[PDB]
Amino acid sequence: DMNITVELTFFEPYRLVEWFDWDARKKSHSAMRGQAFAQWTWKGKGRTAGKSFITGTLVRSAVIKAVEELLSLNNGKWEGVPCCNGSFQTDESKGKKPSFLRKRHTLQWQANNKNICDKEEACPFCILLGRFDNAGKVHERNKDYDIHFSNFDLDHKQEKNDLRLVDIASGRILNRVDFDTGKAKDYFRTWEADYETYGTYTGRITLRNEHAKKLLLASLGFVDKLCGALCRIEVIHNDELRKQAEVIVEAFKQNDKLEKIRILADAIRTLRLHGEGVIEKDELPDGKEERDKGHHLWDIKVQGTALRTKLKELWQSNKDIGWRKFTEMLGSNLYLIYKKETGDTEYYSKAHDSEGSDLFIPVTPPEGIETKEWIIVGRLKAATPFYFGVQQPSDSIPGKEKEHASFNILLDKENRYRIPRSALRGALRRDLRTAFGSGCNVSLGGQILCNCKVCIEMRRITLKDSVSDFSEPPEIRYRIAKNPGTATVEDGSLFDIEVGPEGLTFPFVLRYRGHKFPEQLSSVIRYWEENDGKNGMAWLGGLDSTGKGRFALKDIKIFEWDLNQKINEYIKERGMRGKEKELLEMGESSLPDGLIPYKFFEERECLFPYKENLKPQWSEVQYTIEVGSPLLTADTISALTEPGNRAAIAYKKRVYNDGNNAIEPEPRFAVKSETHRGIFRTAVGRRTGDLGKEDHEDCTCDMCIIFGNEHESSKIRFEDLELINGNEFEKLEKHIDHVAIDRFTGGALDKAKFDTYPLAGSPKKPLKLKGRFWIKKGFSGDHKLLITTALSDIRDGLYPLGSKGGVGYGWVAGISIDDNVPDDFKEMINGPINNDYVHPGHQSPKIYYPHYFLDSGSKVYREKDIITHEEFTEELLSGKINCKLETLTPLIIPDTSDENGLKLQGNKPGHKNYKFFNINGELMIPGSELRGMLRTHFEALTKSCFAIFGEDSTLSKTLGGKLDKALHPCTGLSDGLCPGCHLFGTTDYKGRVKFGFAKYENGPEWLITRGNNPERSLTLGVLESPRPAFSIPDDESEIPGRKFYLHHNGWRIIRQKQLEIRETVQPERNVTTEVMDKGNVFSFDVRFENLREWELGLLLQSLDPGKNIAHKLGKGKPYGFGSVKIKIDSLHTFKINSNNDKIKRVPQSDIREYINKGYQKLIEWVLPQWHVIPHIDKLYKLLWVPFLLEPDVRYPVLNEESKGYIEDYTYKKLGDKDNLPYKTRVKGLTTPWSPWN
RNA sequence: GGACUUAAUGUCACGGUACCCAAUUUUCUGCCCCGG
RNA sequence: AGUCCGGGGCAGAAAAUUGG
Ligand SMILES: [Zn+2]
Ligand SMILES: [Zn+2]
Ligand SMILES: [Zn+2]
Ligand SMILES: [Zn+2]
Repeated sequence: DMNITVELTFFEPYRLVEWFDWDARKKSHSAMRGQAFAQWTWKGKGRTAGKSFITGTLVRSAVIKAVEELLSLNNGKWEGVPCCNGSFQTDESKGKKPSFLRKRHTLQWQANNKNICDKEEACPFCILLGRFDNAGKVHERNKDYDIHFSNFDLDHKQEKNDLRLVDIASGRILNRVDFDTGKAKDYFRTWEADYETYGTYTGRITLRNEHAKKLLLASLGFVDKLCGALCRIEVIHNDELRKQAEVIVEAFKQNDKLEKIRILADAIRTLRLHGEGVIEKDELPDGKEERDKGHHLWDIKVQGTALRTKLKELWQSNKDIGWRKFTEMLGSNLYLIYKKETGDTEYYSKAHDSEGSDLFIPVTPPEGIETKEWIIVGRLKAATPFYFGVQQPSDSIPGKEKEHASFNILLDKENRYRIPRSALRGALRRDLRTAFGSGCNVSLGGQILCNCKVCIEMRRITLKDSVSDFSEPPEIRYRIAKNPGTATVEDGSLFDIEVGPEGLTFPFVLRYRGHKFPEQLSSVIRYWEENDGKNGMAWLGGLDSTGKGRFALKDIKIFEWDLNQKINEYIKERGMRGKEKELLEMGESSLPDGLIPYKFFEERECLFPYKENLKPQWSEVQYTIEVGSPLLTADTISALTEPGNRAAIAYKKRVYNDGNNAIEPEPRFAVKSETHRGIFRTAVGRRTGDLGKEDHEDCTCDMCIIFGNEHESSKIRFEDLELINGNEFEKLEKHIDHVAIDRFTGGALDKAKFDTYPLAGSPKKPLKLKGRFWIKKGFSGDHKLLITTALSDIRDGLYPLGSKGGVGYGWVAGISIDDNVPDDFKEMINGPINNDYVHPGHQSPKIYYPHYFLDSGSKVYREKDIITHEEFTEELLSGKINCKLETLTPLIIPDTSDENGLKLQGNKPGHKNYKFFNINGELMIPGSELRGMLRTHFEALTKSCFAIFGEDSTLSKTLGGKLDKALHPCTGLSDGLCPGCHLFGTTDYKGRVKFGFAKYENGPEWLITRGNNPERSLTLGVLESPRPAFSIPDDESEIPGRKFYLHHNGWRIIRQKQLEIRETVQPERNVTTEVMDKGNVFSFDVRFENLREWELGLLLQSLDPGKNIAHKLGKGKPYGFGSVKIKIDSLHTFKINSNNDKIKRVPQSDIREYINKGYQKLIEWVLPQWHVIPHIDKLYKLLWVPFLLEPDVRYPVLNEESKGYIEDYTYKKLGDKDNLPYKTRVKGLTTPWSPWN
């Protein structure tokens, strides 16, 4: 008669499955999969929006479980009303079994038989079961049930609008992972809903009988499991943005930037990290300061207006959907615009086909025992960034079946990071399995309960979903798949990961309902705890091998309730299900009645199972690296934002303050753990020689076990490499510019200036890089010594951290070990040569021209069979070459980052004030300078090709067509490759030789130039861009060759006529800087790996040409500035085999049996005689230094200079076709020291 | 409240981490000669 | 035939943004 209506208060994302029909359930095994979940209904025939509900039989079963447990904990004394065990058996005559069996450990008593119960004085348990009711199972046909559990429809939130399924349910994927491997054994769909809006259900229950109210109310207040989540029970633009993306893609298409229709989309999606003002306040980075072209991508005129203003207008017209939801949507639209033109297994196992035993299994607790419960709550901090997976992007489509980018992180409808309950439960399962030492892998579909070692405690433990107290867009980490064959990027190798920020805190609960608190839980809770040394090791989440998902549970507080005497207080309070947020900050003085904290908790070093199989599983050892060279991490995509106009910037992490909200304003510069892993993997592969094989799917070599494979999870996992020595520089970030000098004109290419922007760092003050790497307790002695050798290879600087190693960036120079108990791995870790070759150089030993051309004909040889960049080869040499860079003439190397370094701009506005290159206040030399000069020298010596050529040019058109089809630059790696690029390295192939940064640390610091008018500096004559029109004027003449300058003491003229060139003419249109003195001792290194024997000698004596020959460096090369010669200190060589652990150097007997092989090989294309070769003689003639006589070399003037031209030999008489025809002009620029007079 | 949507003497889906391999990267001197 | 002429033109193109 009297009716009860109750509400369902959900405090965790529940589940719901399409109901279909009972007869149609067996058709869809997902139906029996979701019989314990909620249900969904469809109104129309077009699968339109409907309504959701939970079956009344489900809440009936929940009530039955609640009464069974409550009566079992009460020992059958429910306020003096005994209850019988009850009947759970069917098939009395012909079956008629209920739609759901039990297959559960039913709890009963010893006897529990006060009297025989019939349908006259039935027990309250009988009434709740309704065994003696007046209704059957076939159909209702009336309200004849003693107790009725009707539908539980929605709350008031379900207005008559017929809410869409998308607004209430979201598609999701649930996984399962085996122990020994790490691959997803099986995945299946799920429809995890939300508890924010549609988190309440209302249902009506009827109880015709009277002697059942107290137990029913106690059960209703005791149930804590409903649809798969906690519950509290009480009694009561896609079209306009699509068109815009199409328009902008078409505009970029006619803008010839067909390939560039993706890099702007990447940066636009990156804009969600930044605020509205990143595109609204003023603009994206402006770009070139004075080129009158703007930024190479953002200041581009699209549909008339600039791209930095067209998108601003778009934002102004689309402010409705906010910043994040507009930026992400526009990025997805751009991805779709580009992509419009450019198997796994499931396992549900919910069926009765296995068997039909369904045997009753009584389980009676022992008499006199005390059963308690424990709630473990705290904060789950993440000391490392965390990534959580999700189904394919934009493929969720809830309610239907059969952005688009990256591996999206899991976010709720609130659009913030969240740890799914299932992931935390699985991590706990794995950790408890490790603590036990043995168990059974989870196999679904089992009709009988799995009596595993760890499965027993799973029935008695529960935990809830966790959501961030933080809502910001996540950064997008970049990963590449570099081929070990060529150490570069191949097709289909880049992808994106949307990791979160480190330091974020999460709520975390662990409620255990068992007889006694197990020691394994008490050990794993300290294993996760962040103690003084443990620091937490909860590897919860995804990409655990890479280094993401190492949570450290913190601030653990213990509470326990009573189920034997204080059950009714638990019934009243319901265990604070959903109130754990207040429980986090609820102090010791505000505890409710009972619920004393569990005071039997022990310390970390007190439990046996912790020290047996919990902590030994991981042995973290932290090592600090110092680097004496600038470091660059290639964050180019993020460089298309923030002021600076720089095409290459370092990668910066993002951390969250502990105890303080929001991100610190200063980002943490760091090296990605992904590169930390890649360098180690490449090193171990090259030492083992197993890189470059077919695959590692079924392989079991030295690589698959240590670093994982397609099947098994990696047994080594790393962490982010962060820089700790940050606040000790005040100039931590240093700008360095790079150019690609044309080999035909001696100047910059048409469009090749690739400016960079790396960190700072000096050999006397290095960047302290700190990190850690984890080892599991299964590596044998050989593998441990192998990993120590892996560290030792970094100790010798073989592998450069960061990018652009071939210049000298990020050269490690030693690793130190901390005192975090690393003792497991701590224990395991003559005269310089000088060539005597002398060149005569008797072209004019007793008027010249500064730059000469080197014609070498059309004879070109290229090596089709490229030498792979795989594991080190024993016979091919590899090592370092220490050298002394000796300065003869003043050396002029400007730090072009600061155009006002000399602070002379105030006296002369608009005058460039360059400063000498220096890193962290110490004298340095750009590695790229030596790289380029030595590459030019080697290529000209080998006369192979033109490394950099200025194609598509007009000279007095088609300058690239005049050059014959044999000297073209290094094309793809199929038709051939330049021998000069075979060693130095062309595109899509890493060069084996990595140049270094020189550290002088000796000699006079400055060229004082006593008596000079300029103060603590000097001036220099303004230089003009080359005009190759006069170089190759005649159409009949084909092309000149390489451009080489001459060596002379021409700096004396500049140092003498300084006032006549800096004050008389060009008051502002001039460049000035500081130069070096003579006799400056230097030291720089030239590393290499896997070099052929015959190329090593060429490299060595092209480094040191010999006596009376020096290399040209710095500006003012036509003016004679910067004549320097480098002499080898000692050529080293290391042995791959561990037998020869110590490194060796070649004998100092003039480096015997090395250069002669290359000298002999050159004739195909005892002391060496390089003047017996037509082109080497000319090459060495141009580099001859006739000052260690004094020839004078200078540019002539057209008609009359401002101060000079003492007199003939001007640009008219020489330029006239009669007095000096152009036919002999090329001859005069090719023959060294021609007699122009 | 009937009506979309359940049977009732019996659901461990707290019976399952979208978990796994793939180094944002190699290559490039901040260089300098005459032409409407 | 009739005097001035320049001292800044490059300031990144080119290679991958999907495969088991
Ligand atoms: Zn009874
Ligand atoms: Zn088990
Ligand atoms: Zn293998
Ligand atoms: Zn080449």
